[PDB]
Amino acid sequence: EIVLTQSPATLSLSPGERATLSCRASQSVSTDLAWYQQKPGQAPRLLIYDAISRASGIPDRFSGSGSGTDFTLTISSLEPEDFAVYYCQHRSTWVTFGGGTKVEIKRTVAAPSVFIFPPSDEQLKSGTASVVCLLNNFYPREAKVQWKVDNALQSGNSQESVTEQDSKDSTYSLSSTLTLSKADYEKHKVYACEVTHQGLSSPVTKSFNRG
Amino acid sequence: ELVQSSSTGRICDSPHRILDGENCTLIDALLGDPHCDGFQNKEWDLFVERSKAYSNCYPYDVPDYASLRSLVASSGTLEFNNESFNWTGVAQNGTSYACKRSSIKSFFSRLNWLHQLKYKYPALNVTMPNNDKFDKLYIWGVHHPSTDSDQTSIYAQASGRVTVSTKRSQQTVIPNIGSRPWVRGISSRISIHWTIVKPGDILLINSTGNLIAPRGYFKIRSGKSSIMRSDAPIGKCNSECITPNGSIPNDKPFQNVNRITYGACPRYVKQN
Amino acid sequence: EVQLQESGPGLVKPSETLSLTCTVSGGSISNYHWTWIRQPPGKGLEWIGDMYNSGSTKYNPSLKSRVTISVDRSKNQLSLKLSSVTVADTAVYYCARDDIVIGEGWYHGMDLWGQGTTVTVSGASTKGPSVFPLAPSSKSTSGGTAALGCLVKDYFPEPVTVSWNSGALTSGVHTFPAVLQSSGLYSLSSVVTVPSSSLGTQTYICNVNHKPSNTKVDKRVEPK
Ligand SMILES: *[C@@H]1O[C@H](CO)[C@@H](O[C@@H]2O[C@H](CO)[C@@H](O[C@@H]3O[C@H](CO)[C@@H](O)[C@H](O)[C@@H]3O)[C@H](O)[C@H]2NC(C)=O)[C@H](O)[C@H]1NC(C)=O
Ligand SMILES: *[C@@H]1O[C@H](CO)[C@@H](O[C@@H]2O[C@H](CO)[C@@H](O[C@@H]3O[C@H](CO)[C@@H](O)[C@H](O)[C@@H]3O)[C@H](O)[C@H]2NC(C)=O)[C@H](O)[C@H]1NC(C)=O
Ligand SMILES: *[C@@H]1O[C@H](CO)[C@@H](O[C@@H]2O[C@H](CO)[C@@H](O[C@@H]3O[C@H](CO)[C@@H](O)[C@H](O)[C@@H]3O)[C@H](O)[C@H]2NC(C)=O)[C@H](O)[C@H]1NC(C)=O
Repeated sequence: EIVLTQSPATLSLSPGERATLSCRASQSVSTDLAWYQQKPGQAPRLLIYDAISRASGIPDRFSGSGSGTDFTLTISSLEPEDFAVYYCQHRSTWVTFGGGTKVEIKRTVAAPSVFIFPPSDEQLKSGTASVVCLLNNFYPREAKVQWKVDNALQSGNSQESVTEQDSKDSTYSLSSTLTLSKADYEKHKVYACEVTHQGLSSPVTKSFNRG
Repeated sequence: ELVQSSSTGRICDSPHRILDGENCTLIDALLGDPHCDGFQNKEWDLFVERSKAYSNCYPYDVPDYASLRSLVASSGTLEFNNESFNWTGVAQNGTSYACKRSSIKSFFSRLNWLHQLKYKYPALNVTMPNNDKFDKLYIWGVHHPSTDSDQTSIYAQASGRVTVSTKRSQQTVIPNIGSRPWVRGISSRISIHWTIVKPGDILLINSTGNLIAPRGYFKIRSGKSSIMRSDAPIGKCNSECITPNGSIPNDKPFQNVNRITYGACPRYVKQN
Repeated sequence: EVQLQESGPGLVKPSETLSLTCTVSGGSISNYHWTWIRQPPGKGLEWIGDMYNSGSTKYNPSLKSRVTISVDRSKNQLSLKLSSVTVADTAVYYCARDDIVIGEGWYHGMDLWGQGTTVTVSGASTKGPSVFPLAPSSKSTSGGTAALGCLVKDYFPEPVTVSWNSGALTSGVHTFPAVLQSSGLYSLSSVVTVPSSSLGTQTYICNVNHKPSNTKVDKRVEPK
C-alpha cells in the first residue's frame, strides 16, 4: 500500500507570506495526487487535482507541483481565511490520504478581554458550582489561567477549551471552567481567575465575592 | 544500356530535400505523437518512413490511411496554424497515461480532447471559414470508450455524435463503445478523420459527444513532394534520382530497380 | 445544484450495524460516482469505499467484511452499512461524489462532499443537556463592553448546536468546543460580547439543540 506523509505537521506564517506544504509518498505515484482544505468543522474542499491542475473557484494563489514520490503545494499571499488543515490524497487501485498540515495565520499581539461568570442559582440548587472564566479574542494562543478561591490556588478542579483560530481576525478564545460541590462553594467567599498573557504586562485578576 | 540496375544503397540528401522520420511516421507527426515533436512545421521534398517507426501515444485507427498519408505527402509541409475555437461549456486539454510527454501525462499536440466540465457537456456547434486562399486540412477524431461508465464519466451523455460538414462533404461518426485489445494500458480507441475546407467554404462541427477537436488547420501546398517507405541510409551526396534501394544514376534510359522513383528518374522496366 | 445530506443515528452500541443514508437533491443518482469517507477524532481522513456508475462496489480492504454501500433508485439515497461496529468506528462519516473515469485513468475530483453525521459507538445512554445562564454583572460593565453566555453541561454524545436569538445574533458569538469531563459527559459554553448599554433592553435567548436526545432548550440570559 502507498502511504503519504506530509511535512511539516504545523506551519505558522504571517499574512502575505508564502506557504509550502510537502507530501512525500512511499512509491512512485505520477501526477495522481490531490490537495484538500478542511476548514474547522467543515468540508474538505478540492484545491488541486492531477498534482498541478486547479479546480473551480480555487484562486491562483494556490499552486501545486510535483511528480513521483515528492509533491508540494504553494499558497501565495496567505490570507487570514486560509487557516485550515490541508490534506493530500492519492487515487489509483486504492485511496490513501495524508497526515495533514495545519496552517495558522499569525496576527499582531492582542491582549485578551477577561470576564468571569459566577455559578447559577439553578446549578447551586442541584449541588454543583461551575465558575467560568472567559478570555475573548487574543493572540498568541499561549496563556495561563490560574484560579484562586480565598487566596488558594486551584489545580485539577478546573478544565479549559480553546476555540480554533478565527478565520478572519486570527484570534483565539479560551474558556476555563472551575467545578466545585455546593458545600465547597458556599464555604468560601472570593473566586478569581488570574490571567497571564504576553499582551498583558501585568496579570489580570477578575473576581467576585459571594458564595 | 536500357535498364540501370547498379543500385548504390544510399539516398543522397541533395538536391532534393530529404527528411528521415526515424521512429516516426508521417501520420504520427501530423497528429503530434510525443516522440515526433521535433518534426513540427517542417517541410520536405521527399519524406522517408522507416520500418522501425512506431506509435507511442493513444491508440489510433485511421479509416482511410492511404489518402490522408498521400495528402500530406504531396504538400511537403507540416505547417500548422493555430485557430481559437469557442469551445464554451466543455473542458479541454485532456491527457492520458499512454501519451507521456517529458515523463508527464499528455496527448497529441495537434488535437484537443474535449471532456465534461462541471458535469455538463452541451451540444457544441462551432464554425470556422477559409477566408484564406490555401485549402485547409482539419484533422479531428472520435473517442471510443471502453464501457458505458466511461462514456458517462467523460461526457455525461448516454451516446454521442460527431458531424463535420462543409459545402461539399458532411462527415458523421457515431462512437462504438467497445473493449478493444489492450494497448499501452488502454482498452479504448480513437478514430482519426480529415476534412478539407476549400476557400469560400465553412466547417461545421455538430458534436454531441466524444469529440477529439482539432487545434487548427494545415496548409495544402501545391508541390512535387511525396513519400517513400525505405530502410536505406541517407548519405551525403548529390543524385537526381531516388529509389527505396538507394540513389540511382539518371544517365541510362530505364530502371529495373523498383516502380517507386522520385524526381528525374529513368522509367521502370521489369526484371524478367 | 447537486446537493447531499447525510441522515443517520447519533449513537450505535457496539456489535450493532451502522446505517447511514445520503440523500442527494438536484441531480441524478444513477449518474456520477460516489464514495464514503470517515474522519476519526483527531486522526485524519480515511477511505471507506465507493460505488460507481456501473453499480460495482469497491471497499477498503481493512474494512471489507463489514462495509456495504447500496443505492435505492426511487429514493435517490446512498446507504452505508458498517457491521460489527467497534469504538474505532466512532468518527464523522461523510458521503462524497468523485469525478472518476475508470479505464481512461482519469482520477481527479471530490466536488460535492456532504455535511457529516457524527457517529459515536458506545454502550452509553443518550442523556440530554442542562443549560445554565452565564449572567453578566455591573462588574462585566467595564465602560462599554460586557459578556454573557450559556453553560451547556452534562450531555452525551456530541454534538449540540447553540444559536442566539434564533440565529438573529451572530456578531461576537463564540460557541466553545466541548470538553469531556471525568464523568464521561460533555460540557461546553457559548458566550457573546454585547454593548453594556443594551443589557437592560435587549433580550438574549440561547437556543441549544441536542439531536441525539431529541432535546431543545431555550433559556434567557439576564442580569441579576
Ligand atoms: C528510436 O527508438 C529506439 C528504441 O526505443 C531508441 O533506442 C533507445 O533509446 C532509448 C532512449 O531513452 C534508450 O534508453 C534507455 O533508457 C532507459 C532509462 O530508463 C534505460 O533503462 C536504458 O539503459 C537505456 O538508457 C535505449 O537504450 C535505446 N535502445 C534500445 C531501446 O534498444 C532510439 O534512440 C530512437 N531514435 C530516435 C531518433 O528517436
Ligand atoms: C490548453 O493548452 C493550451 C496551450 O497552453 C492553451 O492555449 C494557450 O496557449 C498559449 C501558447 O501555448 C499559452 O501562452 C503561454 O503562456 C505561458 C505562461 O505565461 C508562457 O510561458 C508561454 O510562452 C505562452 O505565452 C496560453 O497560456 C494558453 N492559454 C491558457 C488559458 O492556458 C489552452 O488554453 C489550454 N486549454 C484549456 C486550459 O482549456
Ligand atoms: C450543427 O451546428 C449548427 C451550428 O449552430 C447547429 O445549427 C442549428 O442548431 C439549432 C439548434 O440550436 C437547430 O434547431 C432550430 O431551432 C429552432 C428553435 O430554436 C427551430 O425553430 C428550428 O426549426 C430548428 O429546429 C437549427 O436547425 C440548426 N441550423 C440552423 C441553420 O440554425 C446544429 O444544431 C448542429 N447540429 C446538427 C446536427 O446540425
